[PDB]
Amino acid sequence: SNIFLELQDGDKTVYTHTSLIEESKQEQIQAIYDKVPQWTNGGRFLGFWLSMEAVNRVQSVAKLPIYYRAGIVATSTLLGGLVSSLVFWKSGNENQVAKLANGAPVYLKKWEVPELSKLYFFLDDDNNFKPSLNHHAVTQGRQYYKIYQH
Amino acid sequence: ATRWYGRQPGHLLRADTYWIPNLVSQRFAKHQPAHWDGTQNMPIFRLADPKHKDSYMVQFR
Amino acid sequence: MQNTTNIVHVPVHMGHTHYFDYIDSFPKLKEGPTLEENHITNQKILREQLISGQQGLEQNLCLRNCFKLSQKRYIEFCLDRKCGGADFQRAATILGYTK
Amino acid sequence: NSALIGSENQSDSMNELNTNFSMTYYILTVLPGKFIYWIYEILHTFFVVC
Amino acid sequence: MNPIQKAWLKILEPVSYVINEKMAKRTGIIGKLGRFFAIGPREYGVHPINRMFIFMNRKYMAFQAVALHRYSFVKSLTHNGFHMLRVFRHFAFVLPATVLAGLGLFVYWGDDNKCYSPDRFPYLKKRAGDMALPLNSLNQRTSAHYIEINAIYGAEMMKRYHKVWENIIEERSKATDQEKKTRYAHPSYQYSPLPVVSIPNVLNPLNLQ
Amino acid sequence: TLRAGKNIEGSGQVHFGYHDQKWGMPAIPMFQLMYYELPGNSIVVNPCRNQNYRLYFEMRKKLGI
Amino acid sequence: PKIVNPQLWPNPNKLRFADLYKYQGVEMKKINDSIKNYKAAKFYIGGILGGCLVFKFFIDAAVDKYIFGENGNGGKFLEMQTINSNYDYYYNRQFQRMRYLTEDPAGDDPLQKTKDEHLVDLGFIPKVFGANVEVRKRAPHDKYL
Ligand SMILES: CCCCCCCCCCCCCCCCCC(=O)OC[C@H](COP(=O)([O-])OCC(O)COP(=O)([O-])OC[C@@H](COC(=O)CCCCCCCCCCCCCCCCC)OC(=O)CCCCCCCCCCCCCCCCC)OC(=O)CCCCCCCCCCCCCCCCC
Ligand SMILES: CCCCCCCCCCCCCCCCCC(=O)OC[C@H](COP(=O)([O-])OCC(O)COP(=O)([O-])OC[C@@H](COC(=O)CCCCCCCCCCCCCCCCC)OC(=O)CCCCCCCCCCCCCCCCC)OC(=O)CCCCCCCCCCCCCCCCC
Ligand SMILES: CCCCCCCCCCCCCCCCCC(=O)OC[C@H](COP(=O)([O-])OCC(O)COP(=O)([O-])OC[C@@H](COC(=O)CCCCCCCCCCCCCCCCC)OC(=O)CCCCCCCCCCCCCCCCC)OC(=O)CCCCCCCCCCCCCCCCC
Ligand SMILES: CCCCCCCCCCCCCCCCCC(=O)OC[C@H](COP(=O)([O-])OCC[N+](C)(C)C)OC(=O)CCCCCCCCCCCCCCCCC
Ligand SMILES: COC1=C(OC)C(=O)C(C/C=C(\C)CC/C=C(\C)CC/C=C(\C)CC/C=C(\C)CC/C=C(\C)CC/C=C(\C)CC/C=C(/C)CCC=C(C)C)=C(C)C1=O
Repeated sequence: SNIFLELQDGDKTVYTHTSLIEESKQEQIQAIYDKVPQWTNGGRFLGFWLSMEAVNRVQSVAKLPIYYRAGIVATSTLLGGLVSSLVFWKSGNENQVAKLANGAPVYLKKWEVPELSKLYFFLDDDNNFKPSLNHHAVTQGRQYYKIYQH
Repeated sequence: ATRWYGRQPGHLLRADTYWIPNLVSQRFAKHQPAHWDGTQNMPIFRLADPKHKDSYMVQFR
Repeated sequence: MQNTTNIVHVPVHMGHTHYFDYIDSFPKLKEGPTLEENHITNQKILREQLISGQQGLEQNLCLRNCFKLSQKRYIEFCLDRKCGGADFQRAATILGYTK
Repeated sequence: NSALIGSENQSDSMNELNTNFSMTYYILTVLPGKFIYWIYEILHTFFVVC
Repeated sequence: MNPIQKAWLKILEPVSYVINEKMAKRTGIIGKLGRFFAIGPREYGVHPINRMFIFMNRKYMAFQAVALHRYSFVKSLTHNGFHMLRVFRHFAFVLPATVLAGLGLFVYWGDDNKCYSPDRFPYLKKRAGDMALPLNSLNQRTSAHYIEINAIYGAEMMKRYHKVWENIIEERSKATDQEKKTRYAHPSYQYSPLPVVSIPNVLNPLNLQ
Repeated sequence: TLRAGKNIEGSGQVHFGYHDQKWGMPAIPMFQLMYYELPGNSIVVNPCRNQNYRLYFEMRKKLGI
Repeated sequence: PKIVNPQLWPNPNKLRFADLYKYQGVEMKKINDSIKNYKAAKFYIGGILGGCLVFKFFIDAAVDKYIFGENGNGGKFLEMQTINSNYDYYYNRQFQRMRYLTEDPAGDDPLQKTKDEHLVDLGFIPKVFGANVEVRKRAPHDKYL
């Protein structure tokens, strides 16, 4: 699960990463991002079906150049997918991921967001060889912005 | 000390088209991610030792 | 004495195969968790350490770097000069070097 | 080494007592039989592979 | 004859005059020397290497035309052009692909041209003077970070030791013989003055700063 | 082996005494299918070396690069 | 260019012996035909080099994407995969511990070590210790193998 999130902390627009969230919730987020293309592809079919049913059965658009008839179906195809993506996110999903990110650290700038799977760590002999971020080349700390609340 | 340091086995690639069993078997193998465990000695390949179970076909002379 | 002579301290099992000589198995070898399991296990440790283990860190690193010196008289000097007048035994307990 | 001319491999059974429990008249009884089987292995091979 | 030989002749025009007009027609060893090094067009001047390339180029190129000039596998699928039953149509593009790969024959020749060689074992044997090494030599290594970071660290700290070293020598010059022999001395030492002698206080024997 | 501190009497690998010998691979298909010579180019540096670049990405962000 | 002739022998008449004077020309005639091909290929080769120059700017951006990644934390350059099973991995680890515990017999030459007969004459009488028979050799953590 390698996904960068953009959350709204009131007026602020903050950023985080799914790797900074417990694995129990990374699955719920990944499952949401996995249903988007099925809502996108599903909407492209309707926009393609409804458009093809109109440019042919309606004897007002059928009496037009094929290029105009093909542009309507093409425009209605991708447009039907964008509408489905909005209804998917705006309905209850865009607010659900924010709830799933409750407790995760956030940052003001996307460039400050680390990927936990990309950080350097070592096995601390003084702590039963547990993995530690506080390696012998560390100086100051991490100092994120705040914990997300929703 | 020199003999001891020399027995610490080196890393030898698993990829092999010279042994016909691997030339066939490796076409069906799935390369899975080897997640770093914090070490510099992860034996994610075979080892350059004659007694290794995946390197015994190699002639160390 | 034979040139290809080695003394091994742990058990090994050799393959009884023609034209080949190698170690096919180790007695009582237990397979630990997979690389993907230890990865997830470590991500949980690094995550909590990233969120809850970064305050008051600059002081502990100075103590750790002071204790890596050769002589004790330099450690005491490092603590008094860099760590704001810390005590030798009081810092060793924070780092976990005291019994 | 019994088939070598002026062998220097003195450690390979040259200075050891080497008897056997096979039929005697080795070159008349045993050694031909090894060549007889050889001719069978190769004739059986040619007939098969061809 | 080729342009490069003609360039030699223009440059060797005066040399040709000395050897051919004067020396070559004299008698004695001077003549034998001139007639031997006579300048002109080359006897047996052909270049076999250039001729070898021309032959192998023409021979290998005729092979390219045969291997590349094949009936299409795609057109044989509809059963409407020239091919109804072609049970080995799936072999049509094997030789063309094999010939196209031959363009990388020399670009990828040997081990070093197929990978990053410094990460392979042979590279080490070459840097050790084509000397055999144990197979685990790529692992038994000291950190490159330490070697380069410590080289800077040591020099950066020597600059700060030079300054401290100056203040110590300065402060010690204003010290009495009693102090510079009792301070930092062993407790069991009983100080006994020495006869005063003239010993200059020179920081750097060489006239350096 | 000589430079490493082991003087060598004689030469070659045809050990006259109590040692195992390793003759060259018989140039026949039977042994050419079971054995193959060690390719030195297959002995590599462990890719874990590349995980040290993680330090570089972190220092660059710490310095504001 | 004119070639100096020592005039040691008279050259054959070109009219009576013409074949003797032909090889030189046909050789240059061959080279001229090759030059016609070099010039005719100016646009084909140039179009390739022009494509290499354009492809160079896309490769630069792909290298940074491969090394740094999306947000400057590391890309696929940090990825490493394997075909070893879980048993193959823990076999190799135990193979490392075994070679760490694989020693050779007899150690080094005792004659290259300090003598006890010499320490006596130097002023130190060594104390004879017994063998430690209770220690068991073990391998360190995997990070040190
Ligand atoms: C960078 C940009 C990149 C953009 C990329 C994306 C955009 C690309 C756009 C691509 C589309 C461009 C073309 C569209 C413009 C066409 C305009 C037009 O004039 O056409 C009418 C025109 C009519 O000609 P006319 O004689 O002049 O008309 C005079 C009268 O109108 C004639 O009078 P009439 O009464 O006889 O009417 C005849 C008319 C009748 O027209 C109709 O009545 C419309 C009926 C269409 C029904 C389609 C839905 C079928 C399913 C219904 C199921 C319902 C029952 C069961 C329900 C169970 C539910 C589980 O004929 C038809 O048009 C029917 C053709 C049926 C096509 C069926 C194709 C099915 C594909 C299914 C998969 C769709 C996947 C979408 C992908 C989305 C996700 C990626 O005919 C054509 O031009 C044919 C064009 C070629 C057909 C295009 C369709 C696709 C063909 C290739 C197959 C690809 C399918 C996808 C497969 C992918 C899966 C792996
Ligand atoms: C008034 C009466 C006065 C006379 C009365 C008395 C007459 C004399 C009575 C005899 C008394 C007993 C003799 C004792 C002294 C023996 C001294 C001696 O040197 O023996 C060494 C000799 C070797 O033994 P050894 O060195 O002590 O080693 C001990 C173990 O063998 C070691 O164990 P192993 O298992 O490790 O050994 C392997 C085993 C291997 O296993 C075998 O035994 C191989 C058997 C395969 C062949 C068997 C068939 C032979 C007969 C085929 C002919 C059939 C014809 C009719 C067919 C009709 C079909 C219904 O043995 C051998 O390898 C032996 C190889 C050396 C012999 C092969 C080369 C011989 C050259 C033959 C050329 C003949 C050309 C004519 C030349 C005549 C003048 C020299 O001993 C014998 O072989 C005994 C031979 C007994 C004769 C058997 C019947 C022969 C019939 C031939 C018929 C054709 C001629 C017709 C003549 C008609 C005349 C009327
Ligand atoms: C901004 C850009 C602007 C873009 C727009 C501009 C548009 C300009 C258009 C310019 C024209 C482009 C040229 C192509 C279209 C030309 C129009 C036409 O009609 O062509 C007729 C043209 C006329 O034929 P011809 O002139 O007589 O001779 C043509 C050739 O010289 C020789 O012809 P051939 O037919 O003899 O060659 C056949 C060869 C052609 O070469 C290939 O295409 C290579 C094909 C290799 C892949 C085959 C895939 C097979 C099915 C896989 C299904 C899964 C797919 C999943 C893919 C995932 C990918 C990770 O394919 C084969 O080798 C056939 C056998 C392959 C082995 C079959 C093994 C099947 C069994 C495997 C089973 C294992 C799996 C079992 C699991 C089962 C579980 C259910 O034939 C062609 O198609 C020419 C294509 C040759 C390549 C030209 C490429 C030029 C460079 C363009 C850039 C590269 C783009 C291509 C990328 C393709 C993907 C890698
Ligand atoms: C995302 C994956 C799924 C994608 C969708 C399904 C893909 C199906 C498999 C695609 C394979 C592509 C790679 C192989 C290329 C084919 C190789 C071959 O042999 O083909 C030669 C064939 C030749 O057929 P032929 O009949 O002309 O000649 C062959 C004659 N024999 C068999 C005797 C040799 O040509 C084709 O490519 C046909 C393949 C058609 C598959 C397309 C399916 C969709 C059908 C059109 C849309 C209809 C929608 C409804 C319309 C309603 C009215 C408007
Ligand atoms: C494209 O289609 C194909 C063919 O055509 C049909 C083929 O023939 C072939 C077959 C290939 C061949 C027949 C070629 C065979 C060639 C092979 C194997 C390699 C040949 C190698 C040599 C002849 C040795 C060359 C050695 C040198 C050049 C080094 C000595 C020269 C030096 C150091 C001069 C310095 C050179 C440069 C700076 C390069 C610049 C270039 C120049 C031309 C400058 C020249 C300068 C002067 C002063 C002459 C293929 C594979 C093919 O795909």
